[PDB]
Amino acid sequence: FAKLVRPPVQIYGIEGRYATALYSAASKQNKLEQVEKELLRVAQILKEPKVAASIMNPYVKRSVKVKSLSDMTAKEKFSPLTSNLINLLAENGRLSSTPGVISAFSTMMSVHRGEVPCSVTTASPLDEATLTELKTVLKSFLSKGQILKLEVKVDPSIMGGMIVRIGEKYVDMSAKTKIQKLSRAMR
Amino acid sequence: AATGRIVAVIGAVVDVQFDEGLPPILNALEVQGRETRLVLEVAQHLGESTVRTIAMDGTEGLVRGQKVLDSGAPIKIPVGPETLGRIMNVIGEPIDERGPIKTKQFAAIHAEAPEFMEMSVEQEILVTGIKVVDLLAPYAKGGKIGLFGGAGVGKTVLIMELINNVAKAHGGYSVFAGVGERTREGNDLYHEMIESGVINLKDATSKVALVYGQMNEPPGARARVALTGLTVAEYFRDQEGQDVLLFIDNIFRFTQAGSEVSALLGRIPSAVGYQPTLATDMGTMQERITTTKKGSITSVQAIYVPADDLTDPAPATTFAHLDATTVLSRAIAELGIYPAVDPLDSTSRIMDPNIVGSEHYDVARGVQKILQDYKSLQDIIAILGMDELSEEDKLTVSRARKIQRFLSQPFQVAEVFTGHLGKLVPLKETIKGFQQILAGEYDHLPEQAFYMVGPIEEAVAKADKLA
Amino acid sequence: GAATGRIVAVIGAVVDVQFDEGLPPILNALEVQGRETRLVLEVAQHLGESTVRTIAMDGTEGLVRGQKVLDSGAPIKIPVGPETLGRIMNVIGEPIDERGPIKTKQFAAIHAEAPEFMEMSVEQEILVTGIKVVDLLAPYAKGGKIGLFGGAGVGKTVLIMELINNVAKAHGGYSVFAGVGERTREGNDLYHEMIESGVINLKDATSKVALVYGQMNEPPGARARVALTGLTVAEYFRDQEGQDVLLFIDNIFRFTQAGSEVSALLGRIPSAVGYQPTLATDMGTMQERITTTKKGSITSVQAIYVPADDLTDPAPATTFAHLDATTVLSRAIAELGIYPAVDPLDSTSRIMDPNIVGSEHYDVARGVQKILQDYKSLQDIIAILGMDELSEEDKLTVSRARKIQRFLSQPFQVAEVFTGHLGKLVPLKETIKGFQQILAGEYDHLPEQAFYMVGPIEEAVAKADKLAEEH
Amino acid sequence: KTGTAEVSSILEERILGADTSVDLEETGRVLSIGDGIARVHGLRNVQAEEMVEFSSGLKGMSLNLEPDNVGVVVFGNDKLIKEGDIVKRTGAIVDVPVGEELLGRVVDALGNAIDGKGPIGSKTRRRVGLKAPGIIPRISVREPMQTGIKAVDSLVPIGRGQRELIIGDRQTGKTSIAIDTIINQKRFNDGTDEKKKLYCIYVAIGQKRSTVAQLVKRLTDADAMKYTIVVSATASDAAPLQYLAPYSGCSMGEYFRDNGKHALIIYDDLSKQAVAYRQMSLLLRRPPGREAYPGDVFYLHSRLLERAAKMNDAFGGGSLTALPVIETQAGDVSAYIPTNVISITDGQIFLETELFYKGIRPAINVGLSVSRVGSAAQTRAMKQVAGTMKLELAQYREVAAFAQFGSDLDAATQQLLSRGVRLTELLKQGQYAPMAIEEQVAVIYAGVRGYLDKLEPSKITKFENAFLSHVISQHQALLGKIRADGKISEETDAKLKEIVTNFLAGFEA
Ligand SMILES: Nc1ncnc2c1ncn2[C@@H]1O[C@H](COP(=O)(O)OP(=O)(O)OP(=O)(O)O)[C@@H](O)[C@H]1O
Ligand SMILES: Nc1ncnc2c1ncn2[C@@H]1O[C@H](COP(=O)(O)OP(=O)(O)O)[C@@H](O)[C@H]1O
Ligand SMILES: [Mg+2]
Ligand SMILES: [Mg+2]
Repeated sequence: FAKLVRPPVQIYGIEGRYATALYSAASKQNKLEQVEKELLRVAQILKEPKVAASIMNPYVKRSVKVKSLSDMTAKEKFSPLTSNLINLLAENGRLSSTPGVISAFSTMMSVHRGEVPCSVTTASPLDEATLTELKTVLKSFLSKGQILKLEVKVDPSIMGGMIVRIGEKYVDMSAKTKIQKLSRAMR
Repeated sequence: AATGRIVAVIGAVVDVQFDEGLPPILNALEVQGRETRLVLEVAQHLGESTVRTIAMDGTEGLVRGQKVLDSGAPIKIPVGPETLGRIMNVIGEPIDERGPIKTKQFAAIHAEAPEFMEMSVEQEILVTGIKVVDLLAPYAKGGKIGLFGGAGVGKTVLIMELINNVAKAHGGYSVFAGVGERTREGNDLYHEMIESGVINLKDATSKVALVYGQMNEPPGARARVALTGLTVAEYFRDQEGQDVLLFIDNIFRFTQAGSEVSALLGRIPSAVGYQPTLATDMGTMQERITTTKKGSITSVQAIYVPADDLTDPAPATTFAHLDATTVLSRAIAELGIYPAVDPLDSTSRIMDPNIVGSEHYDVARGVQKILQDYKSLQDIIAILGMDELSEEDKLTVSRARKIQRFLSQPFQVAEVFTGHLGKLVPLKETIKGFQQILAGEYDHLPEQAFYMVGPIEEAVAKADKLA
Repeated sequence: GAATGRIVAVIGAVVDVQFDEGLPPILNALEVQGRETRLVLEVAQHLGESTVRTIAMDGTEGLVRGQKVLDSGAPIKIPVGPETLGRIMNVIGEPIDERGPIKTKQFAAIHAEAPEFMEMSVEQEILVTGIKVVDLLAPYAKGGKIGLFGGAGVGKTVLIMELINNVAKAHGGYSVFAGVGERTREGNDLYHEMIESGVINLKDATSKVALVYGQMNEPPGARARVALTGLTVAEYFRDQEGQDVLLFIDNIFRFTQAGSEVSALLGRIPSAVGYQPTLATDMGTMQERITTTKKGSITSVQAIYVPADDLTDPAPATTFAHLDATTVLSRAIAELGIYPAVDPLDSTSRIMDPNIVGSEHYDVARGVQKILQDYKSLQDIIAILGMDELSEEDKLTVSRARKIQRFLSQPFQVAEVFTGHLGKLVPLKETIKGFQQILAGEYDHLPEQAFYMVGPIEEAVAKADKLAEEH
Repeated sequence: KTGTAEVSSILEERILGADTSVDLEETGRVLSIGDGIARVHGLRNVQAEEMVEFSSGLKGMSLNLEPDNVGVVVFGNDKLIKEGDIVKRTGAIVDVPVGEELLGRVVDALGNAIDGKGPIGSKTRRRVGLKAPGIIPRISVREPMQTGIKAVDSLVPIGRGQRELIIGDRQTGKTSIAIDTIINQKRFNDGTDEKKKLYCIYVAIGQKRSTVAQLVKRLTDADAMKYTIVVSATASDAAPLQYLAPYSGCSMGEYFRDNGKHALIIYDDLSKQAVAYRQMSLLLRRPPGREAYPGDVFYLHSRLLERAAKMNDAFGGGSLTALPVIETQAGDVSAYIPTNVISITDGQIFLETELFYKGIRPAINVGLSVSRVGSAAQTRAMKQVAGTMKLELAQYREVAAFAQFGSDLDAATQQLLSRGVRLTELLKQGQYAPMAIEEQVAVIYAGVRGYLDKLEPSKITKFENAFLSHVISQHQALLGKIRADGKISEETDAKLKEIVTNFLAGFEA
């Protein structure tokens, strides 16, 4: 056997077996930034009431789901190493988990330049003068030549603060600090 | 019925992936590209056009990709009148090498039970002709028997005497079905049957149809030997209407081989280590032996009781089906009495006056009584003395000695050894003779003249000649 | 360093590592970085995608995933030689007695193969230890293999520390004590019982023993490899130097039993009563390296714990074939005060033979064992009929048999702190003569309390006079 | 469910292209090795039960054919196999050298040489996995096979073409019933007759090496290693080498069966093959059963112990006799493996350690032993005296409780305590002293006829040794008139009456 390029996520399960065999095969010949553009076009033709009618049908035939997608994957735009991959999943019986692999390849390819975004969870939204700081003072932490991304979700049970999660960091400043006043009642 | 490539071989378990003609369960496959026939019987379905099957010969030299056909039926066997006097294994091939079995129609080995409205509702008694078996533990018709006693007791001479009595008054042929038997003792059984007259290598005058599945044949082919010896036994019930017999040797190796198949597939075992389907698997075999309206099948099965444990899961389940027992013990052979039958420990479930009548019950309960107190005062006479028992105890010495010698009988299949002619007695000649010893009409007869005779008129005849 | 792997899964004492470049073979050693103590992991399986399944030799606390793992290129390499005498050593070959390091010029990797069929010395001898049950009924052999069975609390650390006194001081060759998982208390006596007795000398170079100690406060992967650090020091003295060695191991059941503690965590289906499915294979890989070849000799004495006094257990009953001589201590005998507890009707040797020990030694020890099996058929009669119903011949049997049973007992020298008696050491020529006379009838006129705890038969009449004077 | 060969390196090449660089029809790489079990990606054409041959020089055997890999057991150490090692094929089921160039040599379970003399010079081979004969090519056994033990030849006799199970506890005398079975054959194996010879094989499974080394020296000095093969899979090996070792020795003893010769094989012991199979199954993840044995473990000892046959005149007239050895654990003959092998074989010989210390050696229980063939597998003279002997040592067993506290009994019961304890003293026998057959018919004729009742029971085991040395030297012409005629005629039944009574006078001095 041979050694392979290490993906910077290393997920597990039935996704990350096939979603690393694709990352290692396409990182050879430097086919990396191209192949995500082709995997997002099979990511639209999978959801079709004739294509998805037999991509998850058990009772069609073991063989005719191999010729029907191989004729489909080659003619319209592309003939890269993905045409072998769709032929590889279909030859094994893993056609049901096909949307799982591309959602697994996307999170594996995103970290090659991405951030795994933070999650500010405070209140009803804010103005521009207090948000463009937190979209810039959250860039002062990382410092590795990167372009940050973010999510926002509103929760009122946190009464008077904001929680944020840069990766797996969780600097919590909120109204948990009422429960921390148990030490007054704790002798 | 189509062609299927192989895809896995693990032990005695083959895995066959068809394309269109997916066979049903219990369908016999046939591997192509080999020397002699290797069959496979389909036992599951797994999805993805894959079955799984239990092989019935050695699983060596099988390549991943061989093409295996489909017979479109279960294991079909030569079923006919020209199969008596022959030997075949589980899949019909002759192994005595006397020529191929030339037969017209075949039959599959897997069927269902007789129907609810095909049964018989009046219990009848199959006379054999043996003196102890007719009276003190009578056989039913359609019933099931247990035979206890191993080697060294006078056992195989009892089996061949059954077959040379069922064909002299009843006309129904038999089957032998050795399940997992010894290859060394399958030949002394064959070669004794030839010189005794039941199998004859010249003509159309045979009685037994040997079906030998032997001990070095894989566990998938050891369970199916009592079905192939049952399938032969139904042509002489269905297609001819006779009173079949059927010997299985023995009923424990049928059970033990089912637990090996069930553990090669993966099923979690039951109590002490047997298979979960232990009573249904015995059910679907033992329910095909009944008395339908055309004819019947009778059965006679030997039982091995492991570790002297009569409540072990395998002889518990087998005793739920029995209608009799027969016990061969070592001690009765020492007295000189043949066959070695213990008349106090051999039972019969139909021993009841509504089934056997009033005359037959009040004799086999009388002669069952006179031999119970003699076992009690086989100690008082063994310590205190002889003349010290009462004068009414000098009659329980006589009439428990004159009777247990009249439970002996000169067989016919051992004709040259004893030199005496083999005698048969009907069922009203068993009853006419035992009543007159408890009545003491023949109280003036010595205890040696009651030895190896036929009717009551012979013992008396024998006594006159002496001295 | 090569193949600097990384840790992925620490579940119990079974760590799995993942290698980028170079996969190491089975049975190697791996060095976990960044710890102030030395933790050694030995490779045991190859899983696929360049991950192996190891076993730690220490504590698995503080193991963070993603931690580097080096590789040495060989199995575990211990020190060996002549300078390992009068020392105590670890499983991976380190000092544990705080005397400094072991300065040797030769290392031996602990995984070797059993010597072949054409290197097997065939000769038998005899060996005299001084005990009237060993030397009479189950005699040893110079170069044989000797196993001490019996339950818990019957006398196995005493009978093995008495033979260290008897044989391993009057011996020209060397000895090794390997402690495979026992009480750390008992590993402090024998370090100090042999400093005052001259077998260990802490200033000069004339010691005659070497110690290997991994005890029962140790993780169960390191209690499976002090059985092999023992017979790697005890093989350099047999093969390389042409000497003669003695092998003392206590206890060897903790080698098997510490293999059942990591069987299912490795990924195997467990066998019968709970042992690993490789019982008689990992055992016989080790018990064939303890043999006498034609380059030297080894006389091995191993204590064998029988769990819950159950001799038909699979861990002792697969050890009865790797041994020449069995001395089986019972508990129903040591409850009668008889010490050594050795069962007369269950010990057995190979050289009990009328062509090696002589046809006078043989006729005696086959009449001691024949009168003790004649006793037990009378003990079922006494429980109903009582003692004063028996005939006058059968009364003579019970009296001699109780005289013989009491005469098999002997005060050891290491019971001078337990009982307060004084110790014996009986020669062989007196042992045969004493037992020959009790069977004849030449001491039928004495009380039984003379025979309890004496040496020679001439001391068992010097007690029956003191009992009659103080009457 | 993931599948074994679905690793991240197998899928990775199939995305690149077609697999032309490796062919996979003949060679397959290894996925994962552990504890003597390998997993191999490829090898599409491998037959079941086929030897493979690894990259580091070792061998293999194919047992699990699975839809994505093959699982192969490894012979030898496992520190030589790794992940990524090419495996190849040989193309056949395993075969072993076979001839008469094995006699006097010591071989392991693959037919190689270990005694250091030199390589085997045979020009034949044989597959280890062949079948038994059928119902037809056999005949009922009629040939005596003599051991030289007065108990085994007179109470539980063996014939040629029979299985007989040596069963008993540890330290009982098992290995020694079957080592003067070998030494006894030198009487016939140096003479001129051809249908009385025998060629013995000894199989040692899992013993330590220096018990075999003490057995090639026991047999050389007694001059019986010119017709004895020794097959030795010992304990330090791998587990499949101990699995093949009785098949490897039952094909070495079938060439002597197909050619009108005779043989005798001794498996020692069959309770260590069955543990060597069980280690191999439960690492191949085959489902367990009772006592964690696989389901097909009756199929191990049934296809092996049925190759011992007695062929007939149209096939050559050969034979093969097998004595398998089984060790119980504290008299428990109701465990799993000791109840398979009692059902297969044709009798057992049962040795106890209670009788071993009460002064009866060889420590045979007569009550719990049987041979199923029995009286047909005896000479016509040993049949004559043992029919009075087996009966009278059976009447002693019923009155054997009365003997402890008894003098107030009947004169008949005091007789069975008398005669039964003389016949027990005859059957004692020293180690490594087999006897000729017609000599045992002399000794047993003295006890069972009445010429020992007037003696003392410690003078029985002296009288036998003094009766034999008088009849060997001064009556050698009458110990060849039984060895030729076979049956004791009345002209010899009246002549031994004038020897024993004319020796019983001038003895007690
Ligand atoms: N007939 C006999 N007379 C005297 N001694 C005997 C006799 N048979 C065996 N022995 C003794 O028994 C001892 C052990 O016997 P052996 O080892 O042959 O039996 P075993 O049951 O095979 O033991 P294991 O099973 O441990 O190999 C030997 O030392 C031998 O001296
Ligand atoms: N001479 C002796 N014989 C028998 N037992 C003794 C003797 N002297 C002391 N004992 C006691 O017997 C016990 C035996 O335990 P020991 O042999 O130390 O451990 P083990 O549990 O390994 O047998 C000791 O605790 C000791 O108290
Ligand atoms: Mg201790
Ligand atoms: Mg042995």
